[PDB]
Amino acid sequence: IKQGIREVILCKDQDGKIGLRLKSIDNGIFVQLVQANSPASLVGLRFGDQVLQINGENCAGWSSDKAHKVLKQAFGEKITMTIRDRPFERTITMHKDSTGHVGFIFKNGKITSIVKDSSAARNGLLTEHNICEINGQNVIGLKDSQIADILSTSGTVVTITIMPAFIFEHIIKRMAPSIMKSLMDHTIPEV
Ligand SMILES: CNS(=O)(=O)Cc1cc(C)on1
Repeated sequence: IKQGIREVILCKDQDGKIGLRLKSIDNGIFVQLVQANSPASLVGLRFGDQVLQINGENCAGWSSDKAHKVLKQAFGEKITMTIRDRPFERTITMHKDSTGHVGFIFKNGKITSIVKDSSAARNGLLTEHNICEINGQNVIGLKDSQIADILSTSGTVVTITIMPAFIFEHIIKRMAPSIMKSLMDHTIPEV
């Protein structure tokens, strides 16, 4: 969660795509899906990110639909965006013990308990929070087993980005878990 507003410059691909779906939330506009191998994944857009401006025009109060139209009607050449970094999320750094545990239970990407005298507990991890990212990789809609795999194959230090479930549920409104398994970019960023 980078403290402030940054600017990104996008460029439609050969197919006129940027790779983005956006959701209206509390009169802001927020990133709902980022597509693998897309302009939006290259420039580093993330689920949860707020779009402040599109080409210098303010997004406040737009509907998802208007946001999507604005994007279609734009000269592919160069689309600027003003981004606030994942405003609804926090990042929690934890350390695995010698058993390789951090100390929580989660179900359907949702944390549901903290284990006494874990790092998770020492670190104030919260239940009723959806796991958005692990070690900077988006994990939304992967099966629980594959999240365990990512935690299990991780270094000792584990960084998790979480979002209040009521907010999370508002963003992904009416989506299958396997929709986002398919569509959401789950790669480590290129350098
Ligand atoms: C895969 N379909 S989508 O338009 O790209 C994102 C979305 C929004 C809602 C509601 O359900 N899915």
